[PDB]
Amino acid sequence: STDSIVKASNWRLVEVGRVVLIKKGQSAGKLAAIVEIIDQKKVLIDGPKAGVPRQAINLGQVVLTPLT
Amino acid sequence: KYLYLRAVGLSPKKVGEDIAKATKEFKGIKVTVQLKIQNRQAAASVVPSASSLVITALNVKHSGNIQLDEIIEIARQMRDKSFGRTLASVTKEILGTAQSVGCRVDFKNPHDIIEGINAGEIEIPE
Amino acid sequence: SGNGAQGTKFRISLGLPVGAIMNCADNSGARNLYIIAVKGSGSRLNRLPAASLGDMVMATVKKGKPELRKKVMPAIVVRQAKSWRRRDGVFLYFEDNAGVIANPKGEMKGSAITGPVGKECADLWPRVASNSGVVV
Amino acid sequence: PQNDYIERHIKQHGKRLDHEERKRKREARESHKISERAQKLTGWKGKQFAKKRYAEKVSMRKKIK
Amino acid sequence: MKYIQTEQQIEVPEGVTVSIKSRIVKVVGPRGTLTKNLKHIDVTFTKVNNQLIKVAVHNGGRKHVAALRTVKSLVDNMITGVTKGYKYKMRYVYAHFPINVNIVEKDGAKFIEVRNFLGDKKIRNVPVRDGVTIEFSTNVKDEIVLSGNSVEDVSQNAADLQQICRVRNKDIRKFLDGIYVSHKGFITEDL
Amino acid sequence: MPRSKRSKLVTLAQTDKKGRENKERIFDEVREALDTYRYVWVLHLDDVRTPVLQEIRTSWAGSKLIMGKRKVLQKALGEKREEEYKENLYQLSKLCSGVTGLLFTDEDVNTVKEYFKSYVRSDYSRPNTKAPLTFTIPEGIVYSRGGQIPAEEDVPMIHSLEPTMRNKFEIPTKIKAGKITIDSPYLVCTEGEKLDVRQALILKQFGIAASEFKVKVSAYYDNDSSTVESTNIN
Amino acid sequence: ILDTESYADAFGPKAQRKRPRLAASNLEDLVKATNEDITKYEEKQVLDATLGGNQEDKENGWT
Amino acid sequence: EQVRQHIGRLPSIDPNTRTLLICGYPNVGKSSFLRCITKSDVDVQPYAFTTKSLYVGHFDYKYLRFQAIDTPGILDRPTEEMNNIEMQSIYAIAHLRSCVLYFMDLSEQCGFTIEAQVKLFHSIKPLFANKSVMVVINKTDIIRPEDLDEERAQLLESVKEVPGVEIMTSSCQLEENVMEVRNKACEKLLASRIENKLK
Amino acid sequence: MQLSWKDIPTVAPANDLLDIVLNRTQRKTPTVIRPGFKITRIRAFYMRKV
RNA sequence: UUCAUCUAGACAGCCGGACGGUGGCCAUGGAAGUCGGAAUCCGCUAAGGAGUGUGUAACAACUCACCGGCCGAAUGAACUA
RNA sequence: GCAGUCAAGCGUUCAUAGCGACAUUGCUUUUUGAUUCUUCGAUGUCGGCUCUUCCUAUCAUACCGAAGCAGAAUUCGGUAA
Repeated sequence: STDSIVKASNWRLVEVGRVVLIKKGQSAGKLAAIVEIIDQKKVLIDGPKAGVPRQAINLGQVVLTPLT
Repeated sequence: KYLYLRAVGLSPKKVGEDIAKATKEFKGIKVTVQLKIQNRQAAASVVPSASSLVITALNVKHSGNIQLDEIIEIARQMRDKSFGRTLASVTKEILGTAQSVGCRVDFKNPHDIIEGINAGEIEIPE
Repeated sequence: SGNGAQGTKFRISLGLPVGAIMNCADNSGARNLYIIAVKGSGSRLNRLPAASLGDMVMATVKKGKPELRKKVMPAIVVRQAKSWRRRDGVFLYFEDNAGVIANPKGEMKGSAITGPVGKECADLWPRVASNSGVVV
Repeated sequence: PQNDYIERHIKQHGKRLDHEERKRKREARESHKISERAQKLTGWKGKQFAKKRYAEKVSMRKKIK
Repeated sequence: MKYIQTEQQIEVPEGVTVSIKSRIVKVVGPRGTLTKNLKHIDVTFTKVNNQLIKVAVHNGGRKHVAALRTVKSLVDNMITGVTKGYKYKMRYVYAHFPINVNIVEKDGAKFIEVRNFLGDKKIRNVPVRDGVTIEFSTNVKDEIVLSGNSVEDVSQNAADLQQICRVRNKDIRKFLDGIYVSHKGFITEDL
Repeated sequence: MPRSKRSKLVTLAQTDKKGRENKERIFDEVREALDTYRYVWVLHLDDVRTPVLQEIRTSWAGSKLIMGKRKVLQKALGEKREEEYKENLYQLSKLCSGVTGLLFTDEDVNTVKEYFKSYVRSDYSRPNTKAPLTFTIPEGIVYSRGGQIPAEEDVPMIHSLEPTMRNKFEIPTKIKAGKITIDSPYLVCTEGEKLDVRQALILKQFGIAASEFKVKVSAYYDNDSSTVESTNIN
Repeated sequence: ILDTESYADAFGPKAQRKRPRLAASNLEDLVKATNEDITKYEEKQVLDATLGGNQEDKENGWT
Repeated sequence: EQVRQHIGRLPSIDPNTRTLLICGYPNVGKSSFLRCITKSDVDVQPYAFTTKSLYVGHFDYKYLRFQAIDTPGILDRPTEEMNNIEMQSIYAIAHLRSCVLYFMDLSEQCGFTIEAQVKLFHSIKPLFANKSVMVVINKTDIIRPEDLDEERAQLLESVKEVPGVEIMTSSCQLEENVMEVRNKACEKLLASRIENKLK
Repeated sequence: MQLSWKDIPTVAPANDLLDIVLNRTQRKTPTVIRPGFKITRIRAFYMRKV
């Protein structure tokens, strides 16, 4: 009846297998899977079913989506 | 119980005129002495100490020329209350004390008798 | 107030600016005193330090006994020709303005005072009240 | 009072009950206060603070060496 | 360098229930309840377990990670106050004038009233903070006990007595008088 | 390392850090002693006053007692068979359990075991052990022994010890004319108490050595027989 | 004198001057020297009392 | 700076007012002559120099103000080998026009045999060639002059040979006796001062 | 005063006294002149410092 | 950047040891590592200064430097921008 | 100020080719508060009466901190116009 309750914000995580949404560039509006983490701001994404070439891209260029 | 003092060369007025006997075998050399009180009367005794025995082997200053026959003797008076496997160790404490005092043993500085023993140049009865 | 003064002193109209000759009321041998300074006076720019009844001044004996002149001793004003107010309302004045020689702790050099002494000064200085045959 | 009456007072009555801890805390804070002075003392007081710190550091170094 | 993720662990005991929503922490246990507003620190909590809570900062600088251990320790002090409870004991000492420390209700509130401090005719009023209990030990002469669920309140009110009796314009090597914290402890002692 | 860091406080003392070579020397001395002497006991001396250790070390001369880091001794004897030094020796490095000493010797096993059964000297009632007594500090002027010799036989406690009595010992002490004084009797511990740190620091402060010390000896390695006998005299 | 004994040796926390460096031979010469000093000092006070009453004017506080 | 700090603490000894020094060994155990005959704090515990400077107290006798001075103590050495601490006592004795009170402890406690204290008295006799001197035998509540040895009493009667010197018994634990000692010391002092003044 | 000497002023160390008096000069005297001033003003400035 | 330390256990903490000649010599009211002047060695050691400071009238006690137990993995110093 | 000294550092290639912070030493009227009670070319005309404001580098008043600061007083320092 008396347990600890902590409201955890359920942040999308930059993780291998997180799929992103490239909002600008030649790949606008195409999905892409995060393949490796490069650093805090840049990752390597890959979107082969949507026509996205494997590339290293800033995290400010894509939008994390809830799908993993 | 026992009360120890060094300031020689509880009923204060009585023991002073009773411990003179134990001292003054020492010609004004400062020596540690003890007291063995039974109920209210003490008995005087002179405790074997390195510095006090080194002096009798000779303000003021000490130059000594003590011969090593007596340094081993002074060490031999202290074996029971020292941490020495050999009399070489105990005579090495005595040579350290002598170097502290300022004398010389067998006409040279007491410290070279330390490495004299260490080099085997000096040997100690045991 | 000053040294040896008993309690507070209320305002009375200032009668004696610096440079004012005032009579010597006591019998110390001085015949008149010359105010060179006034104790307790504030520092207003062009305002001369002024003295009133009951106030301690610094005065030189200008005329009188030669054993007392050429010296600057404290004095306590005991009379005044400037009409001042008494709280039981009456404005009063004396016919002359006079003082007595006092050491800085309040004691009278003289052994008596001649002529009247204002009660505002007798009350404030016990050694004045104790040496004054006539008060008010 | 006539002769070393403050040692006599410390012997006979001690020091204030927080003296050890308040002194220790002031000593511990002195390291922060040195930085604060060196970053906030302005002008001539700051110049003197810097110079005396340099002199104290060189004396500490010479003491070591 | 920005640490990718730095964490601290707030261990909750058996009887304590803590509620944290939007960095407002409520801690409830046997001795009552405490609440603290942590909205000035950008810090993230997580219930890893009913007996453990993880507090973490993502992508933090050297000044921002300095606030994790503070937050963890503040929640820990809450937990210890709500289980063990904090008990500050102050001893007032005097040389000639006996300090008279009483508890008086002034205007619906509670006050420590210090009298005769070095013969002062002034009466020194120290308000009692809420949740702090001021008790006078009888077993020891001249000692005050402060207790409460919050270390912050108890320690602040104790220091308020410590400072209300500061000796002014006297040589504090000779004038030893005042109210001093003697011992900071827990109410229980031993669990 | 980036700024705002604790300043290392150094002082100007004589003695220096020993370093790696001292551990190498202990390692090699243990090795040579293993080659020379026959019986190697492991001695537990977790909290031992140095005069006691030196008396034990000089209550025999033809043997050797080696201390040092526990890990370096377990290394010298060897952690396991793959790294040991003599046949079946790793059963000793598994038996080094704290402040450990190695007693290389040729004395007969019966002599050593009876000596370490029967040797005892008093020590301070070190913390975290069952209290061997109960002393209540009397009310009034506290003396050096706290009443364990009578008041006329003892001297008053130094006034300079009162801050420790009041802060580190939590004893409610006063200074009355330069003498530490408690208004009511204060008990420090009871017989059977699992001592805390401050109880055992109080007991040491009054020179209360009611407890006793003896060497806790576990198994010994017989060199030539190449086996270890799990003696255990706690 | 500062070459033999310094200010720090003369007085202070690190003072070493423990005996008077010019102690008299015996007590009685010290006593007669003291009597002469006291007689000289008190005669000096007497003769200077012939110059003053300005000290007594300080009792009456004028200048 | 060190001189100023120290010189500002020194007592206010007036050489000319009625004074009486407390020589010998008055401070034994809990007792001390200066704590008992006047308001003043003087350290006591039996070691050779428990006070390193002159301590002053004051009292009133017959509506007159007296000062009493505790001297740090003297050893029986020659003058060429006495230190500053006991030069203080010797200078205090030699300068201050006082009534010297020389204390001996017939008990064991001071650390001196009786003849040692008497030989010290015979050493500092010439300082007394001008004052009035009194001998005060203390701690008689813990010693027995009835069983005082004949050679001890033969030396004690031998100190009265010195002109102007008279002994007394005393005990600091009875205030009446210390007030008696102080009273007669004061009376001798007023006698000498009055003989001077009416001359 | 002839029987006591409590009232001696605090006598600072040499470098402390140096700081005290030099800083009193730098505070209790004006500290700005320009080389374009009359040489009389420059002189008066520095004579006042001294 | 350079150098150094580190599962032969690093840095920080508690806890323990911190000894024996020895209260070394001289000094003096006292001076025992710690008011001072000069020595500054030996033994036993895992380590422990003829003592880093608080302390005592002297001692006592505490302390560090130095070892060791617990813990477990990186840390310290000087420099440069 | 001049002339030295030392050397943290610098140069570097050679640390003796040289620079060089801090620190320090010699010079300035006699070691016992006596004198040294002691004056020596401003090529300058600015200065007072009234009256206002600003500066802080604070004399006082306010509050603090450090001192042998017992008290009283004082000294040094901080915020402060």
